[PDB]
Amino acid sequence: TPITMNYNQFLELEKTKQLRLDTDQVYGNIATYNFENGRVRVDTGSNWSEV
Amino acid sequence: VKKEAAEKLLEKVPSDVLEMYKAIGGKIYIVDGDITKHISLEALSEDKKKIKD
Repeated sequence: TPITMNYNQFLELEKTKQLRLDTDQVYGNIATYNFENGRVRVDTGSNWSEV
Repeated sequence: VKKEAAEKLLEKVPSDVLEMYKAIGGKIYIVDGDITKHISLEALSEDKKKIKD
């Protein structure tokens, strides 16, 4: 489903042209080094939210 | 002299033909909700992924 806007907000947008965008939080993972084979691998469990 | 009598020339009224086209009928088609099911795990995963020596 695409984003929906009702009537009054549509009128206010076409009048004021003020539509801002906020970045609340960002999900994302860490890849760690492996001492076994040197390959840096992503842990999908851990995220930067912990860190 | 002889009276006209006047029986008139106009017959009925357009109003019946006007009412014919005046027909509105039924418009628009079903949309949006449909059925909606959906089930799979492409959203989040779960598998042991720790680190060690």
